[PDB]
Amino acid sequence: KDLETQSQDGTFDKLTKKEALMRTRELEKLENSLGGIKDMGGLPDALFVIDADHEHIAIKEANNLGIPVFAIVDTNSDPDGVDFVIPGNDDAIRAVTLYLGAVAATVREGRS
Amino acid sequence: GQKVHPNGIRLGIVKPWNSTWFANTKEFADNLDSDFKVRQYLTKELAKASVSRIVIERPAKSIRVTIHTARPGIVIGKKGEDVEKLRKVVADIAGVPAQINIAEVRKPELDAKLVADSITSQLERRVMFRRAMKRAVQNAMRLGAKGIKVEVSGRLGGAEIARTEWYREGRVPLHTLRADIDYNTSEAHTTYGVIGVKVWIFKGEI
RNA sequence: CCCGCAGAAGAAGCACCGGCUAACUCCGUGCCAGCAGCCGCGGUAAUACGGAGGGUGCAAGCGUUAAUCGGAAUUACUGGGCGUAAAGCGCACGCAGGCGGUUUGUUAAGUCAGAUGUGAAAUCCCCGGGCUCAACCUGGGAACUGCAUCUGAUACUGGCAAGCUUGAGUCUCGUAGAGGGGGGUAGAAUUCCAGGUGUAGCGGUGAAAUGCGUAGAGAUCUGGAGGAAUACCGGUGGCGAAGGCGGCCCCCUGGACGAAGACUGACGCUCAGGUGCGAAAGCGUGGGGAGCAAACAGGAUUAGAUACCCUGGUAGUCCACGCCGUAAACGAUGUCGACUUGGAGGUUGUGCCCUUGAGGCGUGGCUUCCGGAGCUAACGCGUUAAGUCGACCGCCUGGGGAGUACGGCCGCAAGGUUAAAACUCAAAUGAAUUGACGGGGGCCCGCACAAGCGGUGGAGCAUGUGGUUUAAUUCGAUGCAACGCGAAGAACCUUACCUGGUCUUGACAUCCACGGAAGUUUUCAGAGAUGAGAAUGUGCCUUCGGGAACCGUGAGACAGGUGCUGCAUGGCUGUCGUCAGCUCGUGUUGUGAAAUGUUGGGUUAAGUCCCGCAACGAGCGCAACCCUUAUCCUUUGUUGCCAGCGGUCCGGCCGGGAACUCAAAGGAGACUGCCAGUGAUAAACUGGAGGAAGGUGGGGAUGACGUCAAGUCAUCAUGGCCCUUACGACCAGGGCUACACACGUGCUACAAUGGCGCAUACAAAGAGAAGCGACCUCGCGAGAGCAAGCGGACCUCAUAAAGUGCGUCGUAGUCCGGAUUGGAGUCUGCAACUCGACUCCAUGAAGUCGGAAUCGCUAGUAAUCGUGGAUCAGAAUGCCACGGUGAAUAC
Repeated sequence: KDLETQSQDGTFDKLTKKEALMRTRELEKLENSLGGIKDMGGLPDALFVIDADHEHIAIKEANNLGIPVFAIVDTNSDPDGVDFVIPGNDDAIRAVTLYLGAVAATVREGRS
Repeated sequence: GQKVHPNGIRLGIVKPWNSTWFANTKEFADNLDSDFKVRQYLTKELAKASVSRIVIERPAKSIRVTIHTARPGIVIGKKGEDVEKLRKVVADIAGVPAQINIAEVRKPELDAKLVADSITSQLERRVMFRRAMKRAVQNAMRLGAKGIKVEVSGRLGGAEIARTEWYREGRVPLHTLRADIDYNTSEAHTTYGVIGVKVWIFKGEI
């Protein structure tokens, strides 16, 4: 949250450009992976996922603090740990944006 | 057994000297023991005021002294009269008139020596070292000090083969010249042998 | 049993107190004494030994030893095991024995319910009761887990009778197969032997020799004789109970698998003992004998080499018939059977669709690797289990002793088989983790090697160490990481040692008393320490009968020690190593020791950087921030400077100037910032550009966690212990410098890109007041006399040397080399003998480029030249700094 703000109006250039550059990458580096959680805070209430294997680290973790998961397991994966096992395909794209599109609907109602 | 005196190579970069005066080849040595003579004086007489460093400056051949200690009162007693007894004795073995100025150490548990001091007494009176050691470390840690590293040599605990403990917190960048790292020893010569204390404190930033 | 009398009065110990296991300190002793059930204590600071205090427990007892059970689920019926820990027979047929599919009837053995008798009493248990309670006695009940009989119940099990088909087995038909025995047989090679040819080697080894060959080998061709083995096919292929089984052909013969049916109708599963089989080596009788080859022979290798290597070579292996019966006879996994998610091959039958085209879809046998649940100590097993059960057998019960002895059985024999005990040790094992190591592997680095340059070791000399001698040749360091080291400097001093002379509350400190200033000056005996004297001063505050100073005597607490212990310490140091690593938190995996992170693809000087990845972060490190060197700018211009101009005794000597050198503070500048290529669009490497400098520009400081119980108790501090009319103190002379020896570290050499003389050029940095010391003067010179000047960009040290030019020298032990000695002198300093430095003259050795072995160095470095400094009165070729000249080589 530091870097993300500093780079565009805040603290980004009180140093040498290439050196001040290094923090920029860290900002993107932080943006690249951790970016999607910034807002989250605390801990989840649900952990929808697209696959079970490719993210096998989720199930063994998410089902460890109990956060309810929602997994589209291919006919290749292992549903064991997943809460609401949804048969389907991971390896597609028109299918997955349907799933997202499927979840996209009622998530838009929940807000209340 | 090879690290340079961390206060050493910082003289001029950060740390100002403990003596500030001038001389020439004739008297330079002559000055050294005398000012060492007063250092020998106060160090013996002022355990109980918790002295950290004494600053010597020779102005126009009329010595000036500063006492870096915890209790500006307890060195002077009441009305400050007591230090007058301390003022003139100083000059005598020095040779020139002396006004003896004094500086109160604000974060008592932050100067190395005083911290290293406290350890000695607690360790000097048969009290468990770790119960104080890590208590000592944790102390200035939350009083605000980026890093602390104490180290005790000796035959700790009334042992029979010597070894060394230590401890570390925060940062103690002993290669960064830019840093401020207070440092002092204050050995402990208890009933059983002599045991040492080294403390590194990254008190400052530049 | 009851009552009265007397008084606190007649009555408290034993073990242990390190963990086990309740309860600890002190002293004594020093691997002694001793303790002890176990594990273990005892090396001068023992909670464990002996005493002491105190504590803990139990109590008229307490402990010790002995004995049984427990703990021990280490004999496991309850309630153990067997892939590797102890342990599945090597394998098979199979009698006794155990166990047995499914249906109905029956019987009533087992089983089961009720009853009956007997199950002696006391004892054990339950409610009581009786001795004041208790123990003890005792009433009544329960129980005495049982046995026999009567009466039944009939599920399950058994007997018996009758079935049934899944289990099991027979037949019909094919299919594959190194299954087994016998009897032929073919090609290739091996050696042999006879001919032809033809000629000096052949064979062999790390390199050789043994051996074979001019009575002609080896080579090549032709041919014959033999013996044993079957290339290629050949394959984590096949076949067999297991051992094991391989060219082709034929005869004899076992097992397996599949089809659609047929048929008996539980005929089963296993099995101590028993019978049979059963690699290799070996035994016996008799055949064979090419190759291989125990044993042995010879040659080598080695320190030795009854081996590893080489040339040969007997038995043996090969065949027949007997024998032996053991093997890591090992998927280290008993046999039979049921069941329990998948994936991919292989091999061999068979059904169907399209063989419509190497196919596609089923259904069976056997087999190979990886894997899930689950299981196991983990490692791994995983539908062919080590999973889930059931039947039967074998086998285990610490290690060694010992698979042995004894006896039995077997054997021609070697031996096999069945198989103890005493005694002895508290361990022996298994799997797995972290490191370390490897004459294991891969990758990467450093003057580590290689390529060069120059030294070492040979010589003399200076210096340090071992050895040796000594009155003493102090003490310490003494693999790299001691050895020109502590020592940045021993004639005296230093000095710690030696002989002799002496002192002892003292040479140095605090504290007490008196006489008395402190100090000043001076003689004799004496090596000196001291002893014995002779004069002068009488001084600061007045409590003033004294101060406070300072000298002496006197008294005692003490003082003093460079005395032993760096293995009781602190502090400081070397070092692996400027090596790039070392760790932690949080989370995850694992029962756990731990792991991951920190690995990997690349990349770098670097766990530096990017990416990926059960990791995300962090600390200490690397780098950076500090010094200095390289280019440039702003201020200032002296004691330093001299450009353009005046004067010039042309020399910054004088005005004078403020540009340049330079001096010094403060800024700039190098960041892979720009360009191209290569590269995973990444980091990054490569080359160019500008630039003084280009890839951490050069050099330095800064040395991680730890290792070495590495140094040092003598710099210092220091617990201990230690000595104290001395291991402490003061003095003189001596040693620390000794010299049959040996080593390390340097200096100068052996010469001609060099020595010598004359002329002559260019440096840096530094040092200076009981100091550095011009000018001038005398001496061959070392230096002496006088002596401005400078605590210092101004004075002095101070004259750089190699260089350069000119003449000279002629390969010599020479004008090389300069030691050793001779006399003769100078300075320092009380003092130059032991033992200084330098100068004059004479003297002129060894030595001619140095064995094995060996060290340093990657550019202004090596090499070579000279200068200053510290240490110090005096004393460098040692150490530390400075500038000059100026390379070779890295594939």
